[PDB]
Amino acid sequence: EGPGEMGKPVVIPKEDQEKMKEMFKINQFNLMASEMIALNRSLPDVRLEGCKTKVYPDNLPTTSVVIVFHNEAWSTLLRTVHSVINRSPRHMIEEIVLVDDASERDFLKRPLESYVKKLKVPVHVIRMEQRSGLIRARLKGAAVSRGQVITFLDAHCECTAGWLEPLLARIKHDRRTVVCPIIDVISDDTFEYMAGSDMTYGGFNWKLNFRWYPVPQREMDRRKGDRTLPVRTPTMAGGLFSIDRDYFQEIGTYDAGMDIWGGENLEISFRIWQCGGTLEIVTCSHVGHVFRKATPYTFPGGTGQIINKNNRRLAEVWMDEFKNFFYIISPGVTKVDYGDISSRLGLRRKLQCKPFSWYLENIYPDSQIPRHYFSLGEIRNVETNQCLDNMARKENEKVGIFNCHGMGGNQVFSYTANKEIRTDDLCLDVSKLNGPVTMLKCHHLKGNQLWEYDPVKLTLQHVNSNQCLDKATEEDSQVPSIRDCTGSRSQQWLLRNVTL
Amino acid sequence: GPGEMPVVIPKEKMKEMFKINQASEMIALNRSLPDVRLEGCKTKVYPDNLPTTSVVIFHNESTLRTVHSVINRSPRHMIEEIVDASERDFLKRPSYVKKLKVPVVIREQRSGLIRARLSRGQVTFLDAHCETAGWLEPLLARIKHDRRTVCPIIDVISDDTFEYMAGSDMTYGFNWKLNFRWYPVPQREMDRRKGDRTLPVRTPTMALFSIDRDYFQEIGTYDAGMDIWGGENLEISFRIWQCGGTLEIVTCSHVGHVFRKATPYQIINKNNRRLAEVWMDEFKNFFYIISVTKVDYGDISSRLGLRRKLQCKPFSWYLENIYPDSQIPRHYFSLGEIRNVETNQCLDNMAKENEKVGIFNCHGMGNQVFSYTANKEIRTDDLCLDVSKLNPVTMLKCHHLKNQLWEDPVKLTLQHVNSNQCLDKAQVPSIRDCTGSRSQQWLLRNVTL
Amino acid sequence: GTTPSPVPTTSTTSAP
Amino acid sequence: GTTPSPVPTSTTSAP
Amino acid sequence: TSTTSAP
Ligand SMILES: *[C@@H]1O[C@H](CO)[C@@H](O[C@@H]2O[C@H](CO)[C@@H](O[C@@H]3O[C@H](CO[C@H]4O[C@H](CO)[C@@H](O)[C@H](O)[C@@H]4O)[C@@H](O)[C@H](O[C@H]4O[C@H](CO)[C@@H](O)[C@H](O)[C@@H]4O)[C@@H]3O)[C@H](O)[C@H]2NC(C)=O)[C@H](O)[C@H]1NC(C)=O
Ligand SMILES: *[C@@H]1O[C@H](CO)[C@@H](O[C@@H]2O[C@H](CO)[C@@H](O)[C@H](O)[C@H]2NC(C)=O)[C@H](O)[C@H]1NC(C)=O
Ligand SMILES: O=c1ccn([C@@H]2O[C@H](COP(=O)(O)OP(=O)(O)O)[C@@H](O)[C@H]2O)c(=O)[nH]1
Ligand SMILES: O=c1ccn([C@@H]2O[C@H](COP(=O)(O)OP(=O)(O)O)[C@@H](O)[C@H]2O)c(=O)[nH]1
Ligand SMILES: *[C@@H]1O[C@H](CO)[C@@H](O)[C@H](O)[C@H]1NC(C)=O
Ligand SMILES: *[C@H]1O[C@H](CO)[C@H](O)[C@H](O)[C@H]1NC(C)=O
Ligand SMILES: *[C@H]1O[C@H](CO)[C@H](O)[C@H](O)[C@H]1NC(C)=O
Ligand SMILES: *[C@H]1O[C@H](CO)[C@H](O)[C@H](O)[C@H]1NC(C)=O
Ligand SMILES: [Mn+2]
Ligand SMILES: [Mn+2]
Repeated sequence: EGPGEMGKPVVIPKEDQEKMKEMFKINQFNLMASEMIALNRSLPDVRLEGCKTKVYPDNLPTTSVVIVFHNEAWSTLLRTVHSVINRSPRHMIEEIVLVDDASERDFLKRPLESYVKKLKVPVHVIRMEQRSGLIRARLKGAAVSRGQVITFLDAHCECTAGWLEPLLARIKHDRRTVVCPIIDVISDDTFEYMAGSDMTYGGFNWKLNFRWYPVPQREMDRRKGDRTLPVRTPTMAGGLFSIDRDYFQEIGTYDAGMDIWGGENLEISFRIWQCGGTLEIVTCSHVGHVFRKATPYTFPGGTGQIINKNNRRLAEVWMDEFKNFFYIISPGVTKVDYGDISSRLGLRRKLQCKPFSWYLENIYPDSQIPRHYFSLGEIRNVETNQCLDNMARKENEKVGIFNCHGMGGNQVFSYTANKEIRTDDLCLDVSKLNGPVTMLKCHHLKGNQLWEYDPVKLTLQHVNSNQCLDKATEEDSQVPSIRDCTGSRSQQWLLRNVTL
Repeated sequence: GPGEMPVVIPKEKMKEMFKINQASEMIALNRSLPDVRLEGCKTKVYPDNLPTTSVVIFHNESTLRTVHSVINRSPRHMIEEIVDASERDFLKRPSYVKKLKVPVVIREQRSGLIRARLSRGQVTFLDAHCETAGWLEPLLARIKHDRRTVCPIIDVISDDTFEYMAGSDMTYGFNWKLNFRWYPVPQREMDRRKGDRTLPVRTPTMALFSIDRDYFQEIGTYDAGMDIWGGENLEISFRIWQCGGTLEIVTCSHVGHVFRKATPYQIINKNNRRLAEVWMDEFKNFFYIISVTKVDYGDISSRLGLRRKLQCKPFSWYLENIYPDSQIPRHYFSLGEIRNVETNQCLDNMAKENEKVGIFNCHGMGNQVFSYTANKEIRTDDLCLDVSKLNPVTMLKCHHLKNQLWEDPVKLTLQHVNSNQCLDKAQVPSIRDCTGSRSQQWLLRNVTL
Repeated sequence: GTTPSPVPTTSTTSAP
Repeated sequence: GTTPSPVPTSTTSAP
Repeated sequence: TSTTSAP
């Protein structure tokens, strides 16, 4: 009956709705509800039947949990620390390190210390006096920690039954394995607990956004169908993961030359894979996280700050030629000073890390960036001199045809080796004779996403419909058509490579 | 004929005239000089339509004489034109260049050589105090033969009497401390040329030279993040060799330069650190060991990135193929101090030719650094320990041809083979018939990063 | 931006 | 400092 | 999305 016990949603009665919304602005989640929920509330056991029978070796390495926070709410922070204390075998926890990144909250100062000193696990509170990024706060917290494994968690998380033993067992099996739990969803509206799927892992798109993506078939075949064995994830979300401390040091920790705007998750994923380690989602380990739609904090220095510094650093250090897929869709990013990456290039040199192509081929063959392609650039009609343009539209919407601006971005397409017409993680799709040319999630299963570009006839033939791409019609003038092939110059297209 | 073709002491003030620029009172700007190219270069006729050169020249210099050195000795059809803050009476508007038949002024902010060097001719850098027949055609012909070819023979112009003395075509290197130094051209370079001295020498390092402008740009010019304290010569030599180009001392080209002993105008090892970290690979340590690993050398990201773009080879390829006679050994069995087991003291060179090596308390702090090389030498910088008589241990320029040969990791004895005597305790070690004592035992341990 | 939630998506088709 | 001058130690070729 | 500007 207690609010939220067992992951139950907390619905606020309408009498209070208004006040709730105001309280909602502080953390960009329902604070009114979180404060009704017990700091030790019960949650469901969400592990796959088959993880519950697993017996893990003894002498597993103790872990230090590093939780960094900036203006976290009292209830969420304390629920996180209680969730790790109460749901972790006591002998497997060295300590909890709470890193206060220059928080401006009364309860996060002396009250936090008074409360935490009364816990049965040693919980330390380290203070960044200057607003520092998550990178810097985590480096501080790890430098202070003593446990052989370092577990990073956000300050609005809730561990579940049996979350820790799988991670520590995987690390003891191989110290060069970096492990992430399955990140369950804790509703920012009701704080309802919802389990995440073991069939979803981490990748990225041409924009260098971290993205959730379906676990592909090869990964089920490798495990011969056993979902309880860890998944090799191309990328990590970044909020939650564990790593042996000495190996964390050996791979170069985080890029200390990065600013506060994020990106380290992709950088460290690329670094771990290319430099000889393994990154895994441990499917028997679950930990919930309050995903939010926007951040509740600003970053120091106002707005309009130069962003994509860290994306440039990671791309220039690790991504090789493929960095272009980012640069070409981001007009102007090539003039942002990304500082000094010398130590990072030298680290790549020391460890003889493999090329990004090896990563795309072996770790992420289902990548959104194509490892091989026939063209990257604009798709121009011979007759009307216009270019296809995704118009920033989302899945299931029509691709447009407009005047070529030559600035790249939303008029960039790639005729890939899989013979897709792709723009980031969308592919041109036709599912009806004369139908509209829509943009759907690329599925790597050809079919209606299969096109033939004749390099001499310059025709773009949709294979399953057997119709050619053609200029817009009078009734739908801002959209290309697909029509029985005619040999016209309106059905010819230039798919050239744009360079620097 | 003042100085035409030596200046005698003007005895019964010269001391004053010389140190200002670190004499030359009657020397003509149109002075005669000997033709110093080897007979056999004069028979060579070099192709036509040779690319025109822009000659880049000045700091508180009479020398002007350098401009005439190019003008009077340049085929007019091979010069396109002649191109720092000088705060002196004559170093202003004083008009003369507008009266020369060749087109010849930039200057503001005191800037280094890199910044000053950073034209219309398709190809030449020259100092402001240089001065020979047929000097340009060889350079331009080798350039035309390969635009990725980067030096004249630099003759010595006396800083005391200004007498002209030709330099040998058989000298073309660098030592620990990353100093450029002159060293004899080795046998491999003559065997490649089958004895023909008139073909250019492939020089491991540079100090004046000519280069095609487009290839100059293709390699990234000079390191713009460097300060004014020099070093760019080794950097650009390493870059040219490792990154697929060719650097040469062209023996049919002679040009004089007044080498000096000191300049009229702290640790300034920034540029050295940049160069070593970008091009020298593992080998950077040989510099670090004798000099401090905390000099802030700025940002080298662009330089590593250029090394990535131009697909340059490693410094090991350079040491093995371009400079196998390097002072830095490509392989060595020991690098560190040479400590005696009995007295616990260390060899110390105390900083030159023909001198005795000393031994003092080991401080572990430079002058006590030695290397037992793969060539079985005991070398310190550009010197090797040498003994020339049964029973003194002197320091002689390393010659890379075995009495500098020494030999035992289990007995720890250093046996000079040609003498058949071991090094032993004494302010100088001794050489004595080997006895097996702990006074004849030595620890040759590796100093660690 | 903020880490995306692993939201359920529309079903993909396996054949045309 | 100033570039070293190209002037010659007498070097010996064999002992 | 990237910089539009134009029609
Ligand atoms: C738009 O821009 C893109 C990107 O630059 C261009 O695509 C590249 O085109 C080149 C030239 O064809 C490609 O290089 C070729 O790759 C072929 C296939 O690679 C095999 O080998 C690699 C080894 O790592 C495998 O990973 C891969 O899976 C393949 O197995 C080779 O067949 C080519 O070699 C051919 O020539 C050599 C001699 O030169 C022969 O010895 C070979 O036997 C063979 O005949 C060549 O190496 C490059 O891979 C492409 N990049 C991609 C696909 O990402 C587009 O061409 C360009 N579009 C236009 C219109 O210009
Ligand atoms: C979380 O912790 C609180 C505090 O210990 C637990 O509260 C207990 O609830 C039971 C059931 O009413 C009482 O009998 C105990 O006396 C309570 N303890 C205290 C100290 O008040 C709560 O049950 C815990 N939640 C769980 C286990 O789900
Ligand atoms: O300047 C900052 C911004 C964020 N954080 C912390 O870093 C974690 C990740 O931030 P956030 O939860 O806002 O991002 P999201 O998980 O939504 O992607 C959180 O524990 C934040 O409190 C920090 O320490 N310093
Ligand atoms: O601040 C400076 C220092 C040096 N130089 C130039 O650097 C060249 C080389 O200096 P120097 O002749 O003393 O070296 P050397 O040939 O004697 O070894 C000279 O032409 C100077 O004009 C310059 O232009 N600005
Ligand atoms: C000293 O270090 C060099 C460089 O690796 C090595 O080749 C040599 O064997 C070492 N000498 C020892 C260990 O005596
Ligand atoms: C399946 O149908 C959808 C439309 O509903 C898409 O066209 C998709 O591309 C199809 N899948 C294949 C493999 O053709
Ligand atoms: C050649 O002579 C000098 C001494 O005069 C050197 O000691 C050198 O070691 C001698 N031996 C050689 C070159 O093999
Ligand atoms: C800007 O966004 C619009 C969508 O409204 C168009 O896609 C346009 O092509 C974009 N211009 C770019 C990316 O340069
Ligand atoms: Mn978070
Ligand atoms: Mn000079």
